Amino acid sequence: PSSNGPLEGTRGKLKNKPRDRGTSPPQRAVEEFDDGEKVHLKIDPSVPNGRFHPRFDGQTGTVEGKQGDAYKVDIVDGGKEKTIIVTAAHLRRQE
Amino acid sequence: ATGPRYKVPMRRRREARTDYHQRLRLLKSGKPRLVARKSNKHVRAQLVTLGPNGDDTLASAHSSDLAEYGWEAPTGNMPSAYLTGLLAGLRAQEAGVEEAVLDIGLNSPTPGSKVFAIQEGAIDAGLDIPHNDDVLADWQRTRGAHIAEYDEQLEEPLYSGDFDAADLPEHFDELRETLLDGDIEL
Amino acid sequence: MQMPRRFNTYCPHCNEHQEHEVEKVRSGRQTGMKWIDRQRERNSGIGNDGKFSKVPGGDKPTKKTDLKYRCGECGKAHLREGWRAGRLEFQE
Amino acid sequence: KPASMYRDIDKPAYTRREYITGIPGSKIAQHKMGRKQKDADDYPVQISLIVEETVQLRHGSLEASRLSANRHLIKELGEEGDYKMTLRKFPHQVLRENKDGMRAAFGKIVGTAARVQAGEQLFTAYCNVEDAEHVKEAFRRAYNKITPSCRIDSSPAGNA
Amino acid sequence: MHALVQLRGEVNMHTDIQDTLEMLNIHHVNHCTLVPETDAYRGMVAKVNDFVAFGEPSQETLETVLATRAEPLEGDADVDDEWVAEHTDYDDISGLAFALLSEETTLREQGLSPTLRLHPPRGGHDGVKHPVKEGGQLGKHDTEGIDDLLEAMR
RNA sequence: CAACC
RNA sequence: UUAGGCGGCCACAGCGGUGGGGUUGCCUCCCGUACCCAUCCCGAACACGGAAGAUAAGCCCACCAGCGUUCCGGGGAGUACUGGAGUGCGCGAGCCUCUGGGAAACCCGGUUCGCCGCCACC
RNA sequence: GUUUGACUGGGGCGGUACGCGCUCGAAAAGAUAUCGAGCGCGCCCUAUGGCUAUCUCAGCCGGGGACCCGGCGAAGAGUGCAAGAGCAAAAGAUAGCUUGACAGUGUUCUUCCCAACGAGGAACGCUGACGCGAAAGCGUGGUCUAGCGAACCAAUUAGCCUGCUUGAUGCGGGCAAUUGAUGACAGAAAAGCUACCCUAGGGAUAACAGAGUCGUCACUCGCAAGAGCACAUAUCGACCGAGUGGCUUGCUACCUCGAUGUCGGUUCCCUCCAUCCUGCCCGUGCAGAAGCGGGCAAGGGUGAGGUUGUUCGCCUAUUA
RNA sequence: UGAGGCGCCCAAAAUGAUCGGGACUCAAAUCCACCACCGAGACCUGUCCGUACCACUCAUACUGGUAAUCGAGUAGAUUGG
RNA sequence: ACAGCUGGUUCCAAUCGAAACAUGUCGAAGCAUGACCUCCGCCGAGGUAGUCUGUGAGGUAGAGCGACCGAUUGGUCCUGUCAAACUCCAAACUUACAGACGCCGUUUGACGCGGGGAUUCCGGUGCGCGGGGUAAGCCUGUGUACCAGGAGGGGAACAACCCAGAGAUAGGUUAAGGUCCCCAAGUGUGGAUUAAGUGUAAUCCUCUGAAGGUGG
Ligand SMILES: [Cl-]
Ligand SMILES: [Cl-]
Ligand SMILES: [Cl-]
Ligand SMILES: [Cl-]
Ligand SMILES: [Cl-]
Ligand SMILES: [Cl-]
Ligand SMILES: [K+]
Ligand SMILES: [K+]
Ligand SMILES: [Mg+2]
Ligand SMILES: [Mg+2]
Ligand SMILES: [Mg+2]
Ligand SMILES: [Mg+2]
Ligand SMILES: [Mg+2]
Ligand SMILES: [Mg+2]
Ligand SMILES: [Mg+2]
Ligand SMILES: [Mg+2]
Ligand SMILES: [Mg+2]
Ligand SMILES: [Mg+2]
Ligand SMILES: [Mg+2]
Ligand SMILES: [Mg+2]
Ligand SMILES: [Mg+2]
Ligand SMILES: [Mg+2]
Ligand SMILES: [Mg+2]
Ligand SMILES: [Mg+2]
Ligand SMILES: [Mg+2]
Ligand SMILES: [Mg+2]
Ligand SMILES: [Mg+2]
Ligand SMILES: [Mg+2]
Ligand SMILES: [Mg+2]
Ligand SMILES: [Mg+2]
Ligand SMILES: [Mg+2]
Ligand SMILES: [Mg+2]
Ligand code: NA
Ligand code: NA
Ligand code: NA
Ligand code: NA
Ligand code: NA
Ligand code: NA
Ligand code: NA
Ligand code: NA
Ligand code: NA
Ligand code: NA
Ligand code: NA
Ligand code: NA
Ligand code: NA
Ligand code: NA
Ligand code: NA
Ligand code: NA
Ligand code: NA
Ligand code: NA
Ligand code: NA
Ligand code: NA
Ligand code: NA
Ligand SMILES: [Sr+2]
Ligand SMILES: [Sr+2]
Ligand SMILES: [Sr+2]
Ligand SMILES: [Sr+2]
Ligand SMILES: [Sr+2]
Ligand SMILES: [Sr+2]
Ligand SMILES: [Sr+2]
Ligand SMILES: [Sr+2]
Ligand SMILES: [Sr+2]
Ligand SMILES: [Sr+2]
Ligand SMILES: [Sr+2]
Ligand SMILES: [Sr+2]
Ligand SMILES: [Sr+2]
Ligand SMILES: [Sr+2]
Ligand SMILES: [Sr+2]
Ligand SMILES: [Sr+2]
Ligand SMILES: [Sr+2]
Ligand SMILES: [Sr+2]
Ligand SMILES: [Sr+2]
Ligand SMILES: [Sr+2]
Ligand SMILES: [Sr+2]
Ligand SMILES: [Sr+2]
Ligand SMILES: [Sr+2]
Ligand SMILES: [Sr+2]
Ligand SMILES: [Sr+2]
Ligand SMILES: [Sr+2]
Repeated sequence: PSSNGPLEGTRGKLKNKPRDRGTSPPQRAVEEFDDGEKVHLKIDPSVPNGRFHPRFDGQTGTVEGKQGDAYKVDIVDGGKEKTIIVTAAHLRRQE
Repeated sequence: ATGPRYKVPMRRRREARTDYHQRLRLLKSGKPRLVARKSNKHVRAQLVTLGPNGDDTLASAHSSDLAEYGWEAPTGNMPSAYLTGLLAGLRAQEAGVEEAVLDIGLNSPTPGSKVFAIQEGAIDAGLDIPHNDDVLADWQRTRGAHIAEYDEQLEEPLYSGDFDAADLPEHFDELRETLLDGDIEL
Repeated sequence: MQMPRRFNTYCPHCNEHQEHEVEKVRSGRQTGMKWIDRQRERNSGIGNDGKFSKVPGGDKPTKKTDLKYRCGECGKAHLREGWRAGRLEFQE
Repeated sequence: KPASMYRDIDKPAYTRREYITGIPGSKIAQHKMGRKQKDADDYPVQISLIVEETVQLRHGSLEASRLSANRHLIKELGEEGDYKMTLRKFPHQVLRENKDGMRAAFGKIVGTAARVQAGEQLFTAYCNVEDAEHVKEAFRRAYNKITPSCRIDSSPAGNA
Repeated sequence: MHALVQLRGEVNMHTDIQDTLEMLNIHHVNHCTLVPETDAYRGMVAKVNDFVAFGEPSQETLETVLATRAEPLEGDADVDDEWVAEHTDYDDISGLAFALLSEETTLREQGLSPTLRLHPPRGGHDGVKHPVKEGGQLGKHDTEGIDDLLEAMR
């Protein structure tokens, strides 16, 4: 890459398909998840805050608690364990 | 409508019925919502909770079923609104609901209005709802005094159908008196 | 940029919000009696004097704000992080 | 410059004019020849020159092959003969040349070419049964001025 | 039930392809194994298609190979009808062959090594640079084709 | 053209 | 749901169009500014108070496909492209065979003029 | 007495790909290079920050390129600055109010994929004190990704700890943190010449030559516009297209730096043919003589002189 | 008049020509099929060795057992002689 | 004297077996910290190199643009073309998590954890995908297998092309490749084409042969 900021090369993954453009439905931004639950991580282009590092888009982690209204989700980046702080708006239950 | 790339607003947005930005902020409380609404002739109060396939109304009261307890007056005024809230509130307490946040939909936060009267009603019913006293109409107006004095400037009865000539806020009292009572069939 | 001479903000001393007056930190005069001053005299002799032969460094294109925030009631000041500002003029 | 330098599709598509400046003008004078006021449907015969290999054809080559082809048609049918020929491809691919050894080698812009897949029609003519052999001859001269071997394919024409 | 025989060595073959063979219990050239026809196993053979020969053998062929190359989980003990009867849920090789082909059991389940260590093909095979349809020995074979191979390697 | 420009 | 409120999905719901529906019921349009409240000027709106009138808007009900959208059949197409393999072909750029996957445009015929959840209600 | 850096299709010169951000390169998870393509940042802003209320923008049309009215108009506007991305009862506009651009202390991620590493950054908490709002709630600066700096030292902020037997005063030492810069940007205080040179090594790296390449150069072929008084092809021959050679030049850095002596000439030997003469032919815009062009053909020949170190070339008299 | 196969022209280089050479023409060439063979340290098989593990054992001493799923190796780590 | 530079450093065997890369560095002929190799100790039941299925991530190939965007023809709706920094579409495929099967681990203790010792930070080649360059046995990426550090068989010779991964010794059968002689095996069978010694040349710096032409 020519630069190394957090959004380097995120044109596609952080862009909305035209029809999904615009403020997102509040339901998923308020969804509640329980510890142990499997949740897919996917940033919602329309939602500014509560995001995780774009590099983690597509991970399926495990909720292990929360910090304020955000969730602490455990993942394994390659071989290393990491805890991700992320709000419901960027999460989806697995299955 | 124009083409593949065209963006159509969410249905409740087209219909101009749901303010999604206010809704989200409302839902962030984690508490149920005291949905206060109005019609030209009626006033409705619902205690709504979030659900998997949509909202869930746990309790509610309409100004119409107010007569069901001895109401012969119109159903689109302050006294009606307050009592309707209280009724809904009481029923809310029945179903186990103890707290709520006022959702006034697309209505304006005008001081002394009816959605605020509905709130004062629901609060007296025993429901804990974040509010602000100096935004609620003064007691007398809730009773319906403002309308009695309006009938003072008579010459021609304010109410077409005969409910009375000089109207009665004292009736408001009898009804609230009846609602705060235990017996009452909710 | 412009900066209000006085404004309401948190006073970590009163532990409550109060009016403060903002002032640029004026350099205090040295005494020439600090340990470094004596080391300079003790270690400078014939020839090069190591660190005491080095001269003043350069300058950053822009400096960060350097202000004092004085509480309008208890009279005590506190410091804050500064932010790069080409110029800082006060209003009133 | 030899065509061996650019005839192959061995580089990314380089056509974005918003990021490329100093692009030389095309040498192609016309893409529609003959009586262009008339429709191709008004003719009983349609013959195309098909490219047999995938290649890049520099605008200098298109002009020469088109020229030597239309020129023949004009000589054999007249400056206003009853026919119409079309060059359907345009030189969208920008070409470079590195003209300092291999250091900072990205070349300066020197021309344009059209990419043609094998089997595609480069030229297509429409004529009457009479001037059918005249167009087949105009094409024989045209494929002699472009890299690949070509097929002179006759579409509508059962007058054999 | 398909019979799998590795015909191309490990040198230069993709590691994921090589690990697949090993999971199918084949660790040497000419080694053969029997695999049930499941969606899971199907992907595995499809992935190793270019380095093996496979197909469904006939009852008679399986019986010939089992008699000649079947081995105990441990030991040199011969595997004959008597061994089969005294150690498996069958009375003789045939009973075993049938149960295998009908996928009701596995060599391991009956105390036998999952692998049949065949002999090089008598008279040579059709070549390991082309598939069957092109005259080679690689890929899915005919029951008659697989039988010709398995018998030449008895 | 045989180093440096 | 003989017309209501809060929604979930967020065009299969859009755009456009036709037909039908309401004496003390519902939603409205509607009537009206003493009050609470309101217009940088307007009771237009917001807000309050109310029933003389109306089903013409809205709304709800039934429906039409011309445009847009969703899915499906048949054709394009097992084509384009492609993971694995090859002492197969080609001067070469490149192509082919076997194995496992597999579009897009477009055309023709259907589908689609919302589905679902909670509450309330002749 | 020393320093005078690093990168680099050898070095110098030129440049900075030496710290940051965006698109593409990048091959649909992540990561990914070149002196790769396009281009930015070292700020600016007391509002251009924050909240609330009211509200909807470009552009086009119709009625009285400023203003007023209506219609269409999901976004092409606006949002400080690159690029890409986000945003419409708003994240934009207007109005009003306000100072959360706040103090303390963490969690996590990033910096640095995987996988250790500082400053810096972000998201998300708890505590304190506040702003606005009916309230939910929003505010840890500007919608998101650039706008940044170690130790030592100084100045500064509030309280406290401490200085050699002891008390007082002076003046010091310290805990926490803010500001001052190192852009060679994970931080030395720093100019050149050497042909008088020296050492260590390198074919890890240039010059001659070799080798690869063949853009360049040489030669050939295809097509044949054109002219040749008429006539493409006696002859000359543009454009474009396809090749062969390895004589020039360029490129690469494969071989050799414990050395393969460097231009020109000379002398002596072998060879190639794309043939200058000689032999034999074909055509002619072939009367002859002689030209011009072409074919086979490498047996033999291809010489002497003037300037110049010259190669080449220019010049002279001879010559088949 | 269309298409396919093989070949021909296009086709010039330096000490001595070349498909490795000889040499080959209903082939010892090319294409389509087929038959039988040759040919590794691979694979199968006998015996032995090392190493790992197992049983027995104080033993890492003997004896017995298992290895389809053990046996190549530069820098380097480890251990017995 | 010092050197980060060249040279050298002496007995046998057994187990395992790299890195030629990332971050920082007055650093690029060096180091440190990681990655990776190895040894020891702790832990005690799972693990996941393969495949299938389910729940997700993705915009490359292709395609297309009366779907944006910007290029790009002509005529009096039609008609002619495109995109590394375009997208109404959209693969193969790569990838997170889980279940199933497979394989493996519970005396061979896997997975994980702590500690000792390194070496290494000039790489190269093939194939696929690339970016630069007319090109190169070119430069610079990426994934993978190989050489390096890999024998033996074949390929005339020939680091990385084919077979093949190998304890000793012995018998046997094949692999690649080959069967006229040199040289082990056919002057094999059915059939057809070629007259040029075309050809007897998988791959390749290495094996050329093109546009164009041909009543062979
Ligand atoms: Cl994160
Ligand atoms: Cl309402
Ligand atoms: Cl300042
Ligand atoms: Cl020993
Ligand atoms: Cl091995
Ligand atoms: Cl010969
Ligand atoms: K020199
Ligand atoms: K040298
Ligand atoms: Mg992309
Ligand atoms: Mg065994
Ligand atoms: Mg063979
Ligand atoms: Mg009507
Ligand atoms: Mg070839
Ligand atoms: Mg010194
Ligand atoms: Mg240097
Ligand atoms: Mg990627
Ligand atoms: Mg210093
Ligand atoms: Mg200071
Ligand atoms: Mg640095
Ligand atoms: Mg850095
Ligand atoms: Mg020296
Ligand atoms: Mg070299
Ligand atoms: Mg010598
Ligand atoms: Mg000649
Ligand atoms: Mg001679
Ligand atoms: Mg044999
Ligand atoms: Mg040893
Ligand atoms: Mg030993
Ligand atoms: Mg494409
Ligand atoms: Mg080595
Ligand atoms: Mg012999
Ligand atoms: Mg030959
Ligand atoms: Na959205
Ligand atoms: Na001293
Ligand atoms: Na340069
Ligand atoms: Na109506
Ligand atoms: Na320096
Ligand atoms: Na940090
Ligand atoms: Na050269
Ligand atoms: Na050449
Ligand atoms: Na000389
Ligand atoms: Na001669
Ligand atoms: Na001379
Ligand atoms: Na070793
Ligand atoms: Na030194
Ligand atoms: Na390296
Ligand atoms: Na380095
Ligand atoms: Na060094
Ligand atoms: Na398992
Ligand atoms: Na492709
Ligand atoms: Na290896
Ligand atoms: Na050999
Ligand atoms: Na020959
Ligand atoms: Sr001193
Ligand atoms: Sr001094
Ligand atoms: Sr400066
Ligand atoms: Sr290229
Ligand atoms: Sr051609
Ligand atoms: Sr009115
Ligand atoms: Sr060629
Ligand atoms: Sr299929
Ligand atoms: Sr000096
Ligand atoms: Sr140079
Ligand atoms: Sr923000
Ligand atoms: Sr100077
Ligand atoms: Sr001199
Ligand atoms: Sr030497
Ligand atoms: Sr000759
Ligand atoms: Sr002559
Ligand atoms: Sr000269
Ligand atoms: Sr060994
Ligand atoms: Sr070994
Ligand atoms: Sr090993
Ligand atoms: Sr990829
Ligand atoms: Sr024969
Ligand atoms: Sr024959
Ligand atoms: Sr060579
Ligand atoms: Sr070749
Ligand atoms: Sr040809």
